[PDB]
Amino acid sequence: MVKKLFFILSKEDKNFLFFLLVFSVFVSFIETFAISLVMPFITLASDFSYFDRNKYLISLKEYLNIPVFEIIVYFGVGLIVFYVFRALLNAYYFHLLARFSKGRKHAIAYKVFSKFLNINYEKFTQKNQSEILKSITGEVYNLSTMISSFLLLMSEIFVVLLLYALMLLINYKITLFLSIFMVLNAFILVKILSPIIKKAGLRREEAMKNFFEILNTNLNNFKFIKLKTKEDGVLSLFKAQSEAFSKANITNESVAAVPRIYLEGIGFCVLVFIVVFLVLKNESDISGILSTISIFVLALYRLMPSANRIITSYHDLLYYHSSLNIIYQNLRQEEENLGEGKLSFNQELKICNLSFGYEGKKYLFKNLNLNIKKGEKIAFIGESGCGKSTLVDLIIGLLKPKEGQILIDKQELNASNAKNYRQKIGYIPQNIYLFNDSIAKNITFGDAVDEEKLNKVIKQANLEHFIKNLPQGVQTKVGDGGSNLSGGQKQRIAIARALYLEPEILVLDQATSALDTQSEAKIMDEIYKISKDKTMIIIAHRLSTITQCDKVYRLEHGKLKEEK
Amino acid sequence: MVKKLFFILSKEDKNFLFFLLVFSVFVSFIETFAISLVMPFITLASDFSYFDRNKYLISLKEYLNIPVFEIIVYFGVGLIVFYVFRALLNAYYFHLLARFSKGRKHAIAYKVFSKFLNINYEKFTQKNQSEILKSITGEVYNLSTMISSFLLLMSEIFVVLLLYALMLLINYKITLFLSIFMVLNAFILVKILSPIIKKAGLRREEAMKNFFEILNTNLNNFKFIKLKTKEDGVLSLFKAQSEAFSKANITNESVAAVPRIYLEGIGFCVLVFIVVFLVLKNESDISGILSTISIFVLALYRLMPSANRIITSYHDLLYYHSSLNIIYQNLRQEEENLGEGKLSFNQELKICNLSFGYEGKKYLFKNLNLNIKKGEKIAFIGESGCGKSTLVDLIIGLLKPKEGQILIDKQELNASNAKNYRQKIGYIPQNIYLFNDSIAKNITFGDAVDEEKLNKVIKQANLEHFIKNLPQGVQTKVGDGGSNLSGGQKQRIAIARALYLEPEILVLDQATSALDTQSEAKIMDEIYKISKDKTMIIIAHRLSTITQCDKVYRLEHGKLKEEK
Amino acid sequence: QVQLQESGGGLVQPGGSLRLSCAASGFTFSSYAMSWVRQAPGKGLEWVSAITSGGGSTSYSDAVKGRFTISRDNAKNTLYLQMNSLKPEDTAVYYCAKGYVVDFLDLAEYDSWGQGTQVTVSS
Ligand SMILES: Nc1ncnc2c1ncn2[C@@H]1O[C@H](COP(=O)(O)OP(=O)(O)O)[C@@H](O)[C@H]1O
Ligand SMILES: Nc1ncnc2c1ncn2[C@@H]1O[C@H](COP(=O)(O)OP(=O)(O)O)[C@@H](O)[C@H]1O
Repeated sequence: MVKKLFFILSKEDKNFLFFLLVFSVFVSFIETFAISLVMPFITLASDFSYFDRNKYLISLKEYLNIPVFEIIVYFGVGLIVFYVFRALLNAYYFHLLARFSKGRKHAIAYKVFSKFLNINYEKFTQKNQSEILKSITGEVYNLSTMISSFLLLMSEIFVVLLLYALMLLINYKITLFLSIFMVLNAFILVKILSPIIKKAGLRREEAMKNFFEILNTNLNNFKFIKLKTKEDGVLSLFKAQSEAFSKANITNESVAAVPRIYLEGIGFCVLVFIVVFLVLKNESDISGILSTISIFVLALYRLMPSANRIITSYHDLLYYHSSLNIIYQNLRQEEENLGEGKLSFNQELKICNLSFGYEGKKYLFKNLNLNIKKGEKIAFIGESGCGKSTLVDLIIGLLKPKEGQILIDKQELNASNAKNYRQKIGYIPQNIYLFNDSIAKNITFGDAVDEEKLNKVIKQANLEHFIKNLPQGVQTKVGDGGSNLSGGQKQRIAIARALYLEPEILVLDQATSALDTQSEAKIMDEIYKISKDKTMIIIAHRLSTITQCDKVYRLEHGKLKEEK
Repeated sequence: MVKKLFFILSKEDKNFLFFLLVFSVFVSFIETFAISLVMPFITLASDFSYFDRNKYLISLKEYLNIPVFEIIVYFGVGLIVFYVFRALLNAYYFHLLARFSKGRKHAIAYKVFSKFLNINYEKFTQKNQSEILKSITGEVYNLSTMISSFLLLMSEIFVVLLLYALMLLINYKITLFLSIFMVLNAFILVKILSPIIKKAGLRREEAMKNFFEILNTNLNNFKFIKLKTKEDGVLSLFKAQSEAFSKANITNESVAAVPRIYLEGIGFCVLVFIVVFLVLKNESDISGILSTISIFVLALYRLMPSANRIITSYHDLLYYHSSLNIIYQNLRQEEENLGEGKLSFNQELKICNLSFGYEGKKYLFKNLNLNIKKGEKIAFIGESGCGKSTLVDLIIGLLKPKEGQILIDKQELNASNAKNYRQKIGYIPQNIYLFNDSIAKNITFGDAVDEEKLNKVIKQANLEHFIKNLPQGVQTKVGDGGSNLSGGQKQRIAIARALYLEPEILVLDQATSALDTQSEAKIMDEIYKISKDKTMIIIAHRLSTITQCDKVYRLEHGKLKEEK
Repeated sequence: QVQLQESGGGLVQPGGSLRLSCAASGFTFSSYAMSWVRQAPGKGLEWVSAITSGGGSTSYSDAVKGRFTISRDNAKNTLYLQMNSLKPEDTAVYYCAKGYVVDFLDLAEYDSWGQGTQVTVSS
C-alpha cells in the first residue's frame, strides 16, 4: 500500500521527505543527550554534600585548571547553551515539518486542480462542485498533515526508545516497575475508554446530525408554520430531539476527559513512587543516584507529550492515511481529453440527428436537428431545465453526442477538431462569478494582457463610460463576483470578457434573468450591435427579448419547434 | 454589561452556576491537599525516626501498627486512595461543566429558535438561512462554551493562587526565583511571540480567503475554461497566489510552535536549577528538603496545564464573550405579531389596488386590482422573478402590505384576524422539504397522531397504493428529503401535509418545474378534482397546466392583465 | 437585509464645511468598496464619489473635483464625505449605496437607501 505514496512526490518533494526522517532521528538523539547531560552536572553539584566520594571534583576537576565552584558554574552554563541550542534546533525541526507539509499542500494540489480541469465537461458535470472542490483542496490538507504526522511519529517513537534506553542505563527495578506501570496505563485507556470515546463520540455525530437536520428542515416550512400558526407539533419534536442531542453530547465530553484526568492521578502516583524506592533500598548515593532521580523527572517531562503524540499520529494514520492515498491516484490518474486537429466554419452548422441525454438521465432530445448559417443570431426558448442549456451544451464543443454528428461545412464535430472549435465562443453567464481582482484581469481571464485588444473590447462592450469614474480605473478591485459591480455591470464585463477572445459565435445562456426591466433591452441592443459581425445563440427564458433574432427555436418535450 | 445575563438564565440556571463556581474553588483545595499530602508521606518514608518524636507522630505508632515499615506502606495506599479519589473527583467536576455547557446549548437554542419561528414573515425573508442557523446553533455554541471558560478561569486562577501559596510555605529563595523566572517568561513570550502569532495568523485568515476565492471562482467558470482552452493564464494567477499562500501558512504553524518548544528548554532549566540550587545550599536534611523538590515537581507539573487553561479561557473571554452576549438582547428580545380575533370567508377576496414592496426596495406593483370569489380556482402567470409568489403571499395572511386592503367578505385582514385567516390556508410546496421520520408525522406536520382525520388524508392524497408497497407503510421513515420516494410521491405528501390542516385556500407556488409532464400531469389532474369544494391560488411557472382554471391573472410589470 | 442609514447633512449656508456620515449594517463593511449618489429635483440620478476596500484609492467627478475628500472608517462602519461650497445642484440628497454605483444602469439599484439628509443650500 506504500507504493501509492512515491507516485505523487517528486525530487523537490522526496528529498525533503528524507531530510525530515533523518532529522526526526537526530532530534531524538539531541533530546536524549540534553537529558543525559544533566546527570554529570547534577552529580557534581550533589557531590558537595558528601564532600568527596569519587573522582568527581577534588580528584577530577584538577585535570584542566580553575577551582571547584568555577567548574560547576561553567558546567552550568554549559548545560544552558545546550538547552537553548536544543530549544532552537527542536524549533527548526518543527519548522521543517510545517515547511514540508504545507509545501506539499501546494505542490500536490497544483496538479489535481489541473486534472479536474482537463476532464470532459460531462465528467465535470456528473459530480457536483461541492465535491470536486474537496477533491482538489480537502484531500491535500489531510495527506500533508498525515506525512507530517508520520515524520513526527518517527521522531517521537525514536525519542521514546533512546530515552527509555537512558533510563534503563540507570536503574533496574524502577525502570521495570515504570515500564510495567506505563504499559498498564497504555491499556484500559486504549481498550476500555478508547472504545467508549467513539461509542459516545459517534453518537454525538449522530446527535449533531439529528439536531442540525431537523433544525434546517424546520426553517424551510416557516411559511407553512405561519399558516399552521400552531408550533406545538414542531417544538414538541424539537425539544425532545435537542434533549436527545444534549446528553449524547455530554457523554462525549466526559469520556474524552477521563483518560487525562486518570493519567494525572497516575502520573502523581508513578512520580512519588520513583522516590519511595530510592530511599528504602540502600543505594543511598547522595550524588550518584540522587542525580539520577532528576533524570527520571526530566525524562518523564519529555515523555508525557511523547506518548500523547504517538496515539495522535496513530489515529491520524487511521482516520486519514489509507482512506486518502487510494482516492488520490484514481482522481489524479483520471483520463483527460486528447485531440489534435483544426476545422473551418464559413457556411452552416448542421446538427444532423443529435439524440442526447446526460449519462444516467433520460433523453431530452432524440433526433434533434437544425442548422445555423454564419450570422443567423438564433434563440432557444424553453421551459427551464428541459433541454435548452443541454442542447446548447451539445452545440458547443462540450458533451460528445450519442448518435449525432453536428456538421460544420459538411464536416463532423468530433474530438479531433473540438479543441479548435471551442476557441471561437464566449459565454457571458449574466450571473457571472468574478474573482476579487482588477476588472482587466477579469476581462482577459488572467491570460496576461494585450491592451491593444482590451480598449477596443471595452469600447464595444460600452464600458468606456464606466472605466473613467473608477478610482483605480481598469485596475480597481472587482470585489468577489459582484458586490462592487451590479448585475448589468457584470453583464458588460462578461460581454467584454467574451469579446476579448475575438470570437465568431456568442452564446448567452439565460442572459436576461438577473436584471431589472430597464437594464435588459439596452444591454441586448449593445450586444446586437457588436454581434453584427458575428453569430449568436440565445437561451432566453422569456419571449420578445429576441425579436431581432431571425430564428427562434423553441424546445418543448424532446422536439425542437421554430417560432419567428 | 452583566445585566444581559440574568435576563436569559432563570433560577435553576443560577443554582447550577453557584453549584459549579463553588466547586471551582473547592477543586483547588483538593489538588493542593493531594500535593500537600506528599511531603508528610515522603518525609516519614525516609526518616522512620519521626514516628517516635514530635507532638504529632508518637502514639499512633503503637496503635495496632507494631513496626514502622507497616505504617508507611499504609500511608502509601492512603495517598493512592486519595489520588484515585481525586481522579474520580476531578472526573465528576469535568462532568458537570460539560453538562452545564451542552445543557445551555439546548436550553438557550430552544428559546432562540422559538423566537425566530414567531417573527413576522417579512423579517424572516430578509435574512438568509445560514445566518439564522448559526444564530440559533453557532451563537448558542459559543456562549455555552464561554460560560464554562469563565468558571474554569476562576477555578484555574484559584489553583494557581493556593499552589503558589503552598510553594511559598516550603521555600523562600526558590519560589522567589521561580516567580521572577516565570514573570520573565510570562513576559517576552506574551509581547514578542504573541504579536507574530497574529501577524502571521490573521494573515492566514487573509491568505486562506484570497486562495479559496480565486479557486472557487474558476469552478463556476469551468464552461469558459473549456472555451479558453489555455489554462496558463489561470495557473499563472494560481501558482503565484499559492506560492504566496504557502509561506503565509508555514510561518503560522511555526510561530504557534515556538512557545512550547522554547517552553521545554525553560522547564528543563527551571528543574535542574531547583535541585542544584537546593543541593548547593546546606539545608541537606537528606529528606527534609530533598522531599520538597518532589512537591515543586508535582506543583509545576500541575501548573503547566494550569497556565494553559487560564489563557485558553482568557482567549475564550475575548474572541467570543462580548461578541455573543450583546447579540442576544438583539435576538431574544425580538418582537412578534399580536392580535386576538376571528375571521370568516364566504363571499369574495377583493384585493383592490395592492401596491407592494419590501423593506427598503422599490414597488413591484403600483395599483394592482383583482377579486377572488370562493371557489374561483385562479392562477398567476408571470416570469421567474417578476413577483408571482409575492402577490399570492399577499392574498393569504402573510405579508403585511403597504397600501393593500386584501378584503375578505368586505372585512379587513389585520393582525387580530391574520392568525385565524392563516389557519384556513395550506401551501403544498412542490419541492417539499421532508424530515427523516414516519410519513404519518410528515402529514401531521408533527401535530401528534390523528388516525380519525389522518387515515382519510392518505385516502385523499392517493398514497394508499404507495403505502402498500412501503415496508413500514404509514410509519415508514421517509428517509430525509426523498429516499426511495419519487418526485410525484413527494408531491402526494405535500398535498397530504396541507390537507391535514383542513384549510380553505390552497396555494401551489411553482408546482411545476422538476418532474416529467406525465409524473406531474397525474398530480395536476388530481389537484383540479379535489379543489372543487375550496378555492385555490396557483403560481404556475409554465403554461397549459391551468386548463380548467376559471381565472388567470397575469401580472406584468406593475399592472395586472387578465388571461383566461 | 442590508440597511444603511446616513444622517449628518443639514442646511448651512455655502462656502463652509459639511461632513456626512453614512452608517451601514448587514455585510462585511471592509470587503465592499463604497460610493455615493444623489437624485436631483425632476432629474434622474447623478453620481458623486467612490473609494476602494482599503481606502487607499479615491475617485471623484468633474463637477465636484477638487472640492471633497472621502475617508473610510472601517472601525465604526461609517463612510464619510467632506463637502465644501454648494451649487444649484449640490442638493440632490446624498444617500450612500453599496458597491460601485457609477454607470447608467447600476444606479437603478436599492443597495442601501435609507431616509437621507436634504441639503438644499441656496444663495
Ligand atoms: N451539473 C449537473 N449535475 C447533474 N445533473 C445535472 C447538472 N446540470 C443539469 N443536470 C440535470 O440535467 C437536466 C437538464 O439540465 P439543463 O441542461 O440545465 O436543462 P436545460 O438544458 O433546459 O437548461 C436537469 O433535469 C438536471 O436534473
Ligand atoms: N428567498 C429569497 N431570498 C432573497 N431574495 C428573494 C427571495 N425571494 C424573492 N427574493 C427577491 O424578491 C424579488 C421577487 O422574486 P420572487 O418573488 O422570487 O419572484 P418569482 O417567485 O416569481 O420568481 C426578486 O427580485 C428577489 O431579489
